[PDB]
Amino acid sequence: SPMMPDEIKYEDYRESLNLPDIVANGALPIGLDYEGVTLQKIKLTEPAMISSENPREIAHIAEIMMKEIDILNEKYAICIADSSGEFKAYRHQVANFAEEREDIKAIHQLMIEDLKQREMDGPFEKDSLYIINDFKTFIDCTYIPEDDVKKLITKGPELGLNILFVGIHKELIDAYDKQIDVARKMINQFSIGIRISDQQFFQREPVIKENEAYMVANQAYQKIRWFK
Repeated sequence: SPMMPDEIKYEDYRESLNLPDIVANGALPIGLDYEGVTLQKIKLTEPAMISSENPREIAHIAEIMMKEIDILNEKYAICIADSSGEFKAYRHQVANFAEEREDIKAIHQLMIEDLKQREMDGPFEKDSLYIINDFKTFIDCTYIPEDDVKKLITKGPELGLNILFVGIHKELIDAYDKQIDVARKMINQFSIGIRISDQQFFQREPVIKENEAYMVANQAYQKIRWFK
């Protein structure tokens, strides 16, 4: 009957669980579940939404996501639309980093041109990985049509184009912006850093503590803790 260790540091599990090899095989190792104390992963082969109730937790999410930056760049052309700043520490280590309004607007056109070329000419040698930090502001800069969001989510993965959406839960999942509603209904992979009782879209439920989240997929959830 395994139980969660007092501390679960990324720097230790990286070695004992060979986490760089997890990234090399197409997933981000993010933490352990409370039920089985087994490795939890965000698949880089389908979209995901990663939220937290607290803005300081977004900085930690970014730190864990980007741990194996050399393997990520080996496998992916990475483009980050970061309207908030939590990914700035990696701005020189991705193919494209956009933080100004006009540069974020250009990411919309880039994503569509990327998807189009992959459909016409076939997937590129490296997959494309778009990380959108603050989808609400991304929408404010791009006015990306809901049908463009739909086609990127539905067609992208089979063509080698993937998107990860990161943000505050009330600005990312429980917002009612049209494109957010479309994304949350089509995506089947979530890490939610807030009580299910404290959110709208999805025994007294305990408080969500530091680094804790619910992994949500297939109409089911599991409480986890992200690596430290």
